[PDB]
Amino acid sequence: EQMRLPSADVYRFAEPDSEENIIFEENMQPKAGIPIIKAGTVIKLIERLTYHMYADPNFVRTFLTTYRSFCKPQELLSLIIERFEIPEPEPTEASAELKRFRKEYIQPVQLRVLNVCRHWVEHHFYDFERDAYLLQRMEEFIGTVRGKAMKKWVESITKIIQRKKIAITFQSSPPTVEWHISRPGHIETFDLLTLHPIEIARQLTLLESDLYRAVQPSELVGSVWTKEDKEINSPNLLKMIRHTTNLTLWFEKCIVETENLEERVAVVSRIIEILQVFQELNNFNGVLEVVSAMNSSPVYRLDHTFEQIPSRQKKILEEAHELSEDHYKKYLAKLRSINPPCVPFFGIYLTNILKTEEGNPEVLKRHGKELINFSKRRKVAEITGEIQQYQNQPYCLRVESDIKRFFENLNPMGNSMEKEFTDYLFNKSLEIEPRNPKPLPRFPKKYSYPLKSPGVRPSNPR
Amino acid sequence: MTEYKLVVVGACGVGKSALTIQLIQNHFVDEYDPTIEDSYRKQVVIDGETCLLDILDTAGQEEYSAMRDQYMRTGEGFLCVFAINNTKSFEDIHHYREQIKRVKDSEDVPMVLVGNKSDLPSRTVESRQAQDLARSYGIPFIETSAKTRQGVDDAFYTLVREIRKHKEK
Ligand SMILES: O=C(CO)N1CCc2ccccc2C1
Repeated sequence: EQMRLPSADVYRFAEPDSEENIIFEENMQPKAGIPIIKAGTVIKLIERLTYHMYADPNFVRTFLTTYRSFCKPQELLSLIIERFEIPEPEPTEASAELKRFRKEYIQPVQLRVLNVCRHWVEHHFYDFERDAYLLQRMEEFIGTVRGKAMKKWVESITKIIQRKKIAITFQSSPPTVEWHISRPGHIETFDLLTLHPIEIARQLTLLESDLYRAVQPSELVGSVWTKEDKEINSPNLLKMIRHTTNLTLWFEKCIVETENLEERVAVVSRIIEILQVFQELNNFNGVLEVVSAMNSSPVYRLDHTFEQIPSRQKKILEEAHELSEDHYKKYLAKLRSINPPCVPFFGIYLTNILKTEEGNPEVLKRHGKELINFSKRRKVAEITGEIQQYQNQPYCLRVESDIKRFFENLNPMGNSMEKEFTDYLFNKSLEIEPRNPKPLPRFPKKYSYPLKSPGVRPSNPR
Repeated sequence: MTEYKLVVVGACGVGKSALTIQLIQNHFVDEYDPTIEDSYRKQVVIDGETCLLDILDTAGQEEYSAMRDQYMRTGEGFLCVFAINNTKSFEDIHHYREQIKRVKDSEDVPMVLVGNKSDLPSRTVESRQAQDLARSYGIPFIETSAKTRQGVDDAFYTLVREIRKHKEK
């Protein structure tokens, strides 16, 4: 026997599946045996989001992350309420069909709708923060819900809603903070060469880790960081990128403003040491901010400086540069192979989300009917999911609040605009190592402290 | 088989993506996964010479402004793309060209100007303005429509031609 739901004229989610309203990919959902939805009408997507035969957490997460391109939040809420409010089938002059229908259609579907509400309110509360009437409707819907089967879920949702309306310590000992020439508390002395290179890399890894972790899927889905409201919609991604840009520029600046050749060799050498430690910490954002600086046009051309760089550090830099080659082939493989904690380079994720959204249609047409292309969204949710997997695990390192401050308040550009500043860096590069055939000038030393590095190995045991 | 490393550059909100996506993807499939190697590599015959295009499009990474040199340094030829409905993207072209010349350390880098039409708003950059700019740089200008695929092959094949005319010299 089948089941006998009401007519589509009374309840729109009764309509049978056809090629005109829902289509599937030829393969089956990993771990779980569920079919993979390729496309469907919004009604069918909502039917399957709250399906009676089984639960589908994968579809729920993916849907709630990506739905806003095809369905407004208010529309989603209206649809899941409509889904919830299931009437009974009509004549049977009187209960064989009904007790079954209540227990195997109504009760499961209603539980699935509550589960959707719960995940929505827990993981995507921003829809509600941004539209208070959406929260009003959700609260009066949840207050409407009646059954004893439902009570425990309704209570739980109401608890999450209250928690959401409201305004680190380690596994075991982190390593000892490292000091070189600048002593603790003497922030006025802090610079590239005066701080310990290990601690530079560690404290930058902490900043960049927190920056990486604050970025939410709401800043990425719909490619919103590239649109006119990017500062409104992607503030954390933007702070993260700006920090990375700042440090690349700071490295360039430290290099080309060190006019004395010997001193400049020590500066470049020290930056490569910092790269070495980034690499040990799996801070790939850090790695790439160094590689970008070395590849910058003001730095890359300084052949007299790189000539004096010891071969060991030449090789470290080369290996790091090769991560970026061939569309990040080696970066991609290295990232896959390492274990958290890490700090990914975000730029790849950005490009892939954009291209995914741009290179696939919003809808597919079958027999003249428009179906939402869900597989497109799945692809985007895979990428946002990969980003989140590297956000869970923090670093086991002690913050030093003064060094943290110094790198947070770093401003190599000053009051200058980009063009003005990068032309200045390049003219500086030309001054300190002119083009052939012009001979190399000499320049006086600027650093009154010793240039020798303490190296990149910890000073004390455990 | 000769391989040409091409680099696409331009402002955000512009259709750079669409340009490269439309080149790579089959003429009649609207499917694209940018993670795999076939996403950005394509074999083509241009003037009866089979060759392999490797296209770098970092669309989405425009805020990483200090990485432009890194990315540009990888290329032999460049598509400098602007959108015909965004005057600012057109005005930024001179900066991109200048930065490419600086990175490649050459006054004569293989380069094409590409003006892309997608969807509304309407045109703010007449083709004549772009023909004039292209002429002042001594480079070709190609206008494309992402959605209809008009101009896409021509843009890329013209850049490859520019690279060949640069290398025979
Ligand atoms: O040796 C030199 C300059 O002659 N360099 C220039 C900077 C750079 C960037 C990436 C990889 C390697 C190198 C080494």
